Amino acid sequence: KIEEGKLVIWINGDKGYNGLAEVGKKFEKDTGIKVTVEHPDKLEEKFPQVAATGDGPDIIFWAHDRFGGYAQSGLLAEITPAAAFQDKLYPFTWDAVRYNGKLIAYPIAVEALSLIYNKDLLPNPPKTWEEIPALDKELKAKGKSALMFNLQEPYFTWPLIAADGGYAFKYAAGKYDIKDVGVDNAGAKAGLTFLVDLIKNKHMNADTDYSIAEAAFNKGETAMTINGPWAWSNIDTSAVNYGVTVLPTFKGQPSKPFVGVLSAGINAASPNKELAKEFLENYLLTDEGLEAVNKDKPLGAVALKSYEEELAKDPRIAATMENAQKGEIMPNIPQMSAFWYAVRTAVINAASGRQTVDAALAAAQTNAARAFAAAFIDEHWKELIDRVNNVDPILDILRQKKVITNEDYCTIRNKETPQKKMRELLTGPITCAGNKGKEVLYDALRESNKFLMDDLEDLE
Ligand SMILES: OC[C@H]1O[C@H](O[C@H]2[C@H](O)[C@@H](O)[C@@H](O)O[C@@H]2CO)[C@H](O)[C@@H](O)[C@@H]1O
Repeated sequence: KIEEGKLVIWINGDKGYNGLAEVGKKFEKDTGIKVTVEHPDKLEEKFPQVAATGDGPDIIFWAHDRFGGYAQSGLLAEITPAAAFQDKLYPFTWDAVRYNGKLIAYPIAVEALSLIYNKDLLPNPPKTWEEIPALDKELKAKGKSALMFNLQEPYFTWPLIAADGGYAFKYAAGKYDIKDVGVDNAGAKAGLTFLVDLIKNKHMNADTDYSIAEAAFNKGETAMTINGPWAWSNIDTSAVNYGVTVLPTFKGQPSKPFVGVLSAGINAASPNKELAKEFLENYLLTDEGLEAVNKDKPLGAVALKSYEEELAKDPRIAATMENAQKGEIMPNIPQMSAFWYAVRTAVINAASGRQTVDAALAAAQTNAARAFAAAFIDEHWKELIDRVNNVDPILDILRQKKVITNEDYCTIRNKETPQKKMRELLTGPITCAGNKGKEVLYDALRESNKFLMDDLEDLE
């Protein structure tokens, strides 16, 4: 399990993890408690898997939107800061980590996407998305491009989808309504259509990811990118003279980035909860602790009032907060991971021309409102049939969980190969047991065909 008397921290590989480890070394010097900082790939999807068995890190860092799902699953310990400490952070950052009345993490920093532009290539950046096609034509004439940013993560394309009316879950009467999903209204369709036309007309490439866009901007090959504060450090190191500014408007409306509060949660299974509290409150969330992390990769606008007063004078932070004000704080509700998966699928499918914009967003509207696991099954059902090897345990689990009947079990168990059993299952009783039946099937697959499931989720 988790080792007593030391701290293991998980944080994403784009953050200042080397600066965070320096805070860990100061902690160990004063206490004898070793602190190990790791940056596993896809840690936000690995954490609920390993923590459910009592494993994982003592502390997990991620934007707050994932933490409601974690807390609903019982994976996070309640945060209990004294009043003098709670006063040290902005109250709105505490609101981001409150779930069902309860603080479930320590807020660290406010993150929002901005437009980043090369001041030597583009002395005045475009105020509107609509002018970017013409700008790209001009820059292609000179051997450059207008704009490159990560098209593989919906976090980066959401500001444009939301600009003219898209939204995740409608907020009303103090609660999010998982009905009013707004990923398929006229504003969302217009934004994704504009994005998809950029790719169609060869102003962007559907295969551009984080590293490709970062490399191109930092080599001076593209005039603009979209990124967060963590990216400024690498541009500082490049030769690019860059500015950070408000995102372009679409149909006269501001782009609306989803605002994330980088947060540190304590594993409910950790035997080191008191050491973790001490590290986070007395070492990390101080002027010198946050400065060490921020010097490695900028955090954005920090939750710690005393340090934020210094950072707020940076014009790049002013741009971050200007974009933050035009966007929305992300919900932390458990449905957020289903929302993100739905929008990720829609953008990839529409950008490749595999689906029309309208069909992509119609699926996203349905998928955002149901469990992640159900959409996962529906999106991989052909691969499941072709690759599963171990079907009898699945049937046993489905029968004992009452998804299928005794007759179903005997009928399917009688077939000769795993592919035939799986096809009868997926086109028979699994189509008839709602989303819940597909969620039970997903759990059964992870108990019986874990490598297949890990590979399909790209966790291996
Ligand atoms: O793209 C979906 C993704 O968006 C957000 O993740 C951000 C994260 O907040 C930033 O700190 C940075 O690491 O970039 C990520 C996008 O690659 C959500 O926090 C995340 O839950 C969601 O899956």
